[PDB]
Amino acid sequence: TQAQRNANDGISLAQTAEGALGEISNNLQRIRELAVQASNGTNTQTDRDALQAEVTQLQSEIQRVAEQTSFNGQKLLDGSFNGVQFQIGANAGETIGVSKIMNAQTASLGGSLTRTTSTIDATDLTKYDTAMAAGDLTINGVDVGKIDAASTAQERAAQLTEAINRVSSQTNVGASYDKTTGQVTLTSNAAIAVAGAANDATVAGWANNATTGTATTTTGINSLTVSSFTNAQQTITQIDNALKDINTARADLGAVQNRFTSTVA
Repeated sequence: TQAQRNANDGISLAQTAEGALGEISNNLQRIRELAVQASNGTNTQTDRDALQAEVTQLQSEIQRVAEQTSFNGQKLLDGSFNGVQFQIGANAGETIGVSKIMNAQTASLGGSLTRTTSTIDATDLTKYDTAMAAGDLTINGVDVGKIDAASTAQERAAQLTEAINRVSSQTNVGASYDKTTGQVTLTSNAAIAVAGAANDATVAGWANNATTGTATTTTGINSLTVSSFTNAQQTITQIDNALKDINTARADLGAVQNRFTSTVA
């Protein structure tokens, strides 16, 4: 009958959303495994960079499923799906519906996070070639050790990222160097305490300051990285929140599917 055909479509739409959410969830699990790997402190910066490469392709796959998943031309997983009703009964207004579906876009997954971040431009490292010795920069009281004496600002930015990230898992401060913006960002769950013998942001990126960083709030997994131990630990936490959301979106889609199947029958 027509009611039956209406409700079957409600079924296929639910099944379509639920499948695509399962896809997203499996890619989230893959990112999470990569973040666990990135939280192996023996990793080099270059190791974490290659992990991040994989992380961004997985993020790219989640984002396209989130933005493309559709049923008969309605996007299901981009936040635009506010629910739909289907005429089932003998009179008008006798409907069953599918409820609204979560925004599964990477800018949304996992909800919100506030952390401390401090960002510098590599441009500002105008003494990239004043060598740093052991004790010149400390992060939360932890010596990041000696650094040669660099040849481009960029190189000092990369050396700093590396130095800092070697002690990341002890200081709870991790660095992330974006070669697109030319920026190195420190992130932490608290103020970053910068000290040492150099006291020159022009050599060491950051000058002495017990309260380095600004509290910053993000939503989703798309600004998160596995560039350091600290970054990766944020990534795991954020992804556990996303997985919890998807788990309940899919239970809910399971339920409505059941309800429609029982209605048709």
